[PDB]
Amino acid sequence: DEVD
Amino acid sequence: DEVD
Amino acid sequence: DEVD
Amino acid sequence: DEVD
Amino acid sequence: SGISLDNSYKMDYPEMGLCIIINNKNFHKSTGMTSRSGTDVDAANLRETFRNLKYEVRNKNDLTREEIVELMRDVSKEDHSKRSSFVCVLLSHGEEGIIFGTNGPVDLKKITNFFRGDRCRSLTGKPKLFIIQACRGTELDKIPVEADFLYAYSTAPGFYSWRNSKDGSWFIQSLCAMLKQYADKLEFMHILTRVNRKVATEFESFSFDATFHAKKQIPCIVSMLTKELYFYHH
Amino acid sequence: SGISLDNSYKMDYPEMGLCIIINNKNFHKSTGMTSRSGTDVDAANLRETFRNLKYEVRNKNDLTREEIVELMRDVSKEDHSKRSSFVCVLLSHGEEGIIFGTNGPVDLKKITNFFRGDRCRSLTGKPKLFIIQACRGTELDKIPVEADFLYAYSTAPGFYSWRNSKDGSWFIQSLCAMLKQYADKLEFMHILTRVNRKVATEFESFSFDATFHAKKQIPCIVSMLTKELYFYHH
Amino acid sequence: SGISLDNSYKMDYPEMGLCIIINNKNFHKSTGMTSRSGTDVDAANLRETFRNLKYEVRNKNDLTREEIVELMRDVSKEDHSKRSSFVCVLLSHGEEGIIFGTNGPVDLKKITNFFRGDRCRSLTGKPKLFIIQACRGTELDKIPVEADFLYAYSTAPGFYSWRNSKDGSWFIQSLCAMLKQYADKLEFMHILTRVNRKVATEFESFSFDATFHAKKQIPCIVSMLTKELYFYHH
Amino acid sequence: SGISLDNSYKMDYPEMGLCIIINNKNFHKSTGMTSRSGTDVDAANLRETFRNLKYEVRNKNDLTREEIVELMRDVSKEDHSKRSSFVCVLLSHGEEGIIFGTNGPVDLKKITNFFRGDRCRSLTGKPKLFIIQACRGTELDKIPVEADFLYAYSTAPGFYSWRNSKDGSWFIQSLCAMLKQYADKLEFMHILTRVNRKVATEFESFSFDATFHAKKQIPCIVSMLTKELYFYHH
Repeated sequence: DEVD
Repeated sequence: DEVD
Repeated sequence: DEVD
Repeated sequence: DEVD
Repeated sequence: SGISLDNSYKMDYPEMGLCIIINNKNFHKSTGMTSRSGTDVDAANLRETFRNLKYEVRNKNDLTREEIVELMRDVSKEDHSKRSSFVCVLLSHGEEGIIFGTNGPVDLKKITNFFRGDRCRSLTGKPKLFIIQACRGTELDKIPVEADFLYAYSTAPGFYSWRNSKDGSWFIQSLCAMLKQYADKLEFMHILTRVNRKVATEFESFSFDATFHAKKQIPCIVSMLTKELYFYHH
Repeated sequence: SGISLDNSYKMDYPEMGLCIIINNKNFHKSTGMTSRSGTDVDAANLRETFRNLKYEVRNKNDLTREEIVELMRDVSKEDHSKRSSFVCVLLSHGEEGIIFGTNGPVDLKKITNFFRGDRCRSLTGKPKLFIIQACRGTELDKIPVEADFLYAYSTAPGFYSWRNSKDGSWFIQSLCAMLKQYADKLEFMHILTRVNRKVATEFESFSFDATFHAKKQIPCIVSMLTKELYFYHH
Repeated sequence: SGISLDNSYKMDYPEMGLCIIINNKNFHKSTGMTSRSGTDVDAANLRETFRNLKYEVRNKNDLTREEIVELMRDVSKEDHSKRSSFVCVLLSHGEEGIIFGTNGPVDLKKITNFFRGDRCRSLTGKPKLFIIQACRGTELDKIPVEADFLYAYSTAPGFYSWRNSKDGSWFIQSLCAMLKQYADKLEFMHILTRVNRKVATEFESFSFDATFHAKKQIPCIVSMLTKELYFYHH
Repeated sequence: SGISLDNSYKMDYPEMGLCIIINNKNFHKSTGMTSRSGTDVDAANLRETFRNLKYEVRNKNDLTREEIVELMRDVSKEDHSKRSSFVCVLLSHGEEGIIFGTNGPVDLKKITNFFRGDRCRSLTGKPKLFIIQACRGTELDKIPVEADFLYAYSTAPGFYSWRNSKDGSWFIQSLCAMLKQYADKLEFMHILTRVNRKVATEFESFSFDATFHAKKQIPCIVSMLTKELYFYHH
């Protein structure tokens, strides 16, 4: 999971 | 007619 | 006194 | 050169 | 039992819920804000409309920024266990993300945060509707804590919102008319879509000032709802 | 003919319309922006989904801010007379009101303004859908020219938006799944509401960093549409 | 010649330069903005003050947003080759980053951009001073193209700015008094610092409304100047 | 005694005061923020510079948003009675009005509010200097509680700020050089003006990416000070  |  |  |  | 679906909010609780209407017409002279002529027509229209929807309506008039926050805080601390939803209508001057108390602005986030899923447990998983008749600028034309919120904005982001001194605001006039005609037939988003069309096609400003003349308006539905919302049940 | 109603957009034009997918994965080193691992999964998912909806899909990869504006300008200057609608999907980094080109930001208003009712006549009165998978901040959990626009935001205002390096973004994964399952049955707002529920209930972040761990997300539907939107017809 | 230093702006050109004073007192009724009582006192005070500094003063009254932009554009297209500097004074209602025309807002950036080092060559390397008496919110208490700009804000970011209906605004009253007393002795930043102290210590609001009563104010000097600025020379 | 003037801050207290340097170089992977190569050069440069000015320097490295707030809160709760001033240097990534902790953003107002005239009494009437090396956007080139604050921004509002991986940031390099050379001769605003000229004339970016190549920068001095500030006394 990564944020944009 | 009037704006808020 | 009044605000702008 | 790099931006902060 | 037979197959069950969870596509729509449970609206058959003992009570539909509260409908808080904050009607700000007269502002403190120091704010330099004009009186919102026609807003009483809106407040009365909304009271009647939501009364027919079986909401427990509480009309508040000319509340200061302090009173607005206190009211919302107090309301959010009530036990909404037997209530299906929550409705808050704000009629006042405003800017993008802001609504005016009679003596100054209130961040809309401040008001809405009280009802976040983790801050008002008796409303968690229930639809929290905020209907806002206020300008949003000066242009002329476990579950997420932010989930289950619906913002029915009278105008698009960055734009002025129109109010007629005699008939009330374009948005509220249209909203009430559509709720009266379709609340027992259509899902809420479809009702708000009719409101969008009514405002966009049936209204145009008339002003002696060319700058504010012949202008149009389009409301803005902002949904963080997770289910369909019908005001009627069973 | 018999009684006619105009509650839904005319979607039986010769073509459904264009579906422009801007997939920005790799950014110029000078921007300091990370590669968006998993976005290719999203782009492919969207291409297939909209292909089945009969949209003329055009996938663009790694476009600079200049290329994005030029593309949108050029697309808005095309003749959309025989097209029912317009869809633009933006997959990139972003901030509130901003989407990143590979070399810098682009104001979302800049992009959307090209399609305003008075600037793109062949699309006037037709639904213009902008689906945006990008962060909108750093929080963790005659007709109006602005009419007929639908903004399907992946996350609420001011919040980060989540993307899985293997499965793609939470929002796009859910959107495509809901479009595949309900595009031939439900009105668009109801499909986006299912997307909201899917994202809000089926996803939670897992991070070695406590700050970004166990976080939730809720998409944000912003509608300025004036009619119901069904992807199917007759 | 002997040792030469370039620590201060060359102010011995044939002309000191223009001093454009935009005095907006009466606003179009549709804007809902109050008349700025006392602003005429400010405009007259500034005219006299800058007249004594040998500036070519041009007083403009009640300009619309269109007229403001056109005026600034036209002024920026003039030949300032024989002018030492440029001064623009804005007296009107405002918000953060905004100044009001009689019929609507104008982005301050819009106005200032006309004088950027690359857009107004005859002013490149010369001090461009923008003195702004307007609110910046509602709180109560080769060379860079942006170089050589000085913004003398009447109040801190996000705060209201005070104006007395009889004596004029606190900031302008103080600015003119300090310019009159120290323009032939002190460097400009030191003069503005005296203005800060005068406003902060000699003024306090008196209002029948507790919300706006006994409030203080602190101006805000924003400097992008690259040299010291003395109004006198040789 | 003879005639007394109060045009400059009393800087002869037993201690000059604290100089808190928050040096954030490495950020949590989840933030997606790059390592700020060269910032250690800045931190060391500042430590030495302020050490020579007799400030009690406290260098902090890689602080989270929580740690930054806690540190500032704790520092603001200290007894500064015997201290002449307060200096806080922030070296990190940033946006307009924001500075990044290693795990997320911190509102600059949040940090500065702790030192407001009414919240930190032992610093009331004393100069509170905040030196900020961080981007402020993505563009390329009784007394008031807000009184007595000086914000020495590395770049103009809305612009990127440049940092050299080997020599440190343009602003900090220039600031330290000017403080070293003029702290015992010039008033602070005049020193910052020299810093503006040095940055604006002696630096230009070199990048393999045309978008970020040959760019210039101009710092931004924001003063709410009420008196002149000399680092030396008697």
